[PDB]
Amino acid sequence: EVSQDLFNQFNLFAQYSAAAYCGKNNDAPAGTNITCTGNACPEVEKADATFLYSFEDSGVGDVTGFLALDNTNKLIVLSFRGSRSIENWIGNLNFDLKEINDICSGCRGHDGFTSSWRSVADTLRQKVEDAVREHPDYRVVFTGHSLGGALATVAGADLRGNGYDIDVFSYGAPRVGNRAFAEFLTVQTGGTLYRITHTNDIVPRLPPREFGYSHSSPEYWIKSGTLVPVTRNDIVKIEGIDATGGNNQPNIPDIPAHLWYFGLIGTCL
Amino acid sequence: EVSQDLFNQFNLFAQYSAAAYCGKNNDAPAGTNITCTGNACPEVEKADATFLYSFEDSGVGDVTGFLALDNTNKLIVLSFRGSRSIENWIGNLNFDLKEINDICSGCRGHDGFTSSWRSVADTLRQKVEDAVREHPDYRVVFTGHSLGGALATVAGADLRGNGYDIDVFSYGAPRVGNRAFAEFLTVQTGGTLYRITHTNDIVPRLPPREFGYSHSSPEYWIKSGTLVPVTRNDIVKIEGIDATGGNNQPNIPDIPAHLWYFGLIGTCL
Ligand SMILES: *[C@@H]1O[C@H](CO)[C@@H](O)[C@H](O)[C@H]1NC(C)=O
Ligand SMILES: *[C@@H]1O[C@H](CO)[C@@H](O)[C@H](O)[C@H]1NC(C)=O
Ligand SMILES: CCOC(=O)CC(C)=O
Repeated sequence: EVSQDLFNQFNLFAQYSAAAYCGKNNDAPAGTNITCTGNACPEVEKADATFLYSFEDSGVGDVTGFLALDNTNKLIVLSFRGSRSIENWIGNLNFDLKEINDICSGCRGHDGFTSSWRSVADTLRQKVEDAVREHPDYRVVFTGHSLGGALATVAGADLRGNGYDIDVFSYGAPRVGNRAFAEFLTVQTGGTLYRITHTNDIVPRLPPREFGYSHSSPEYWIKSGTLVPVTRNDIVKIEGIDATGGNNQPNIPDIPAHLWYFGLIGTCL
Repeated sequence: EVSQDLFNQFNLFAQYSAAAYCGKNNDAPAGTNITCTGNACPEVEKADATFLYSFEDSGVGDVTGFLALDNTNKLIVLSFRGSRSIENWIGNLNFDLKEINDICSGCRGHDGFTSSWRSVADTLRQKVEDAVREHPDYRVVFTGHSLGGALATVAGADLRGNGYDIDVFSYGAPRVGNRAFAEFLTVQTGGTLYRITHTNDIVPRLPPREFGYSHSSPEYWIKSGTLVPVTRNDIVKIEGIDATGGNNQPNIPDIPAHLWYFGLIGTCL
């Protein structure tokens, strides 16, 4: 169990993550009103949420998402969509760690992700800062599903400590680095990271710990089944880097579980 | 609003339909249990249900589905899969009728449906009859979603009146023919036919009345949101051939609402 307020927060951002796939904005003009096909993001629509900046396949990592202004909830939101073929993306997924100490002393992160964000980070970091200035009392949030989960975490750890707090809600995001980094994201100030996992989902389990990867604490694990609705009594906050008894169990994984984070995600109807 | 019992029957066959897709049926040993991936058919798995005859691309219209024995609910189920790609299927839908007086007089049903069914009625009726025999007490039920529900209203009135009753549960099925044929199913006996519709489902709106098509009565219409759970109150009964109030209203049909009958259907996570 977690608070209702936190539950609402998790649901709302699982929907922002989702919109990264099912909103019709691949080229949509900044200013339009955010919407999704297949009831993928209702709480998002209900709100006065508009696009500020949309974006596709950006630079070296082929990165997509959008930057929104939510006047109802007073949010500046940056969303990272995941792969358009998550089953693939999973099979192609190397476990290569590149070092990154510009971010943190000794921290070893995934080569792939880190490389992709770093190659876009400026053109965007400016864009957030822009709105933070435009709306100083608005909370800045980054969110993402699967891959997009991985990114927003990175972009998160990488942009805080600059003036405004940056919150991060990742859904079924994979490991991003070594026990150093795990710790950096576990304690780091200037924001809070909400790492949400569903059941056995197969991504929060890769790359493996065998390969030097570790998971930051804590973990909000959704116990409810795939396709089952989520209540605040179905989430267990799991404490301690790489704790078990959450998503991280020795049991057999699943790929659908990935696509069910408080609703349909990583795919559009 | 339906009774709790009917609801359970609706949910059960909605899942047997999904199972025509998300099961790992293909051709697998007769006598093997039934299971679906992505929690597409929990209630079916929950039942002591096994395959009796699987078929992949049988005859003229590459007909696909399976014949199941359910000792828990005492059923002989014949589930008809819909198209492998429902967008391309809707798109290329051919609208030509063809007589089928040997089902009923002055009866013209969609050409390709009737023709695909026809090819198999002999290999199929033979399996049903075979199972009806061992399990005389068991209730025979035909079910399906989309092109699958269609093929099941047509093997429906064709194989009816032959000793055993045949119930038909259809999930967002298209019109299967001309009005002489509409009126028939509406009041044939030795088997009720529950035609089910979800909000603005695009498929039960084809072919259109314009091309000489009629929908039978009554209509069980789920009016709850796409990806919302269904309660007993979200189902409304709709009488009158080609009546309106359920799915057959004048507003934009949605393809997504076609994929949500109680549980994700016509697509597998
Ligand atoms: C944008 O949303 C507002 C409600 O917040 C609505 O009044 C307005 O008509 C919408 N405009 C567009 C283009 O969607
Ligand atoms: C299949 O289900 C039946 C009854 O539900 C059970 O007796 C049998 O052991 C099961 N077999 C497998 C492989 O699940
Ligand atoms: C098991 C296959 O699932 C997927 O890859 C889902 C998707 C469209 O991304």
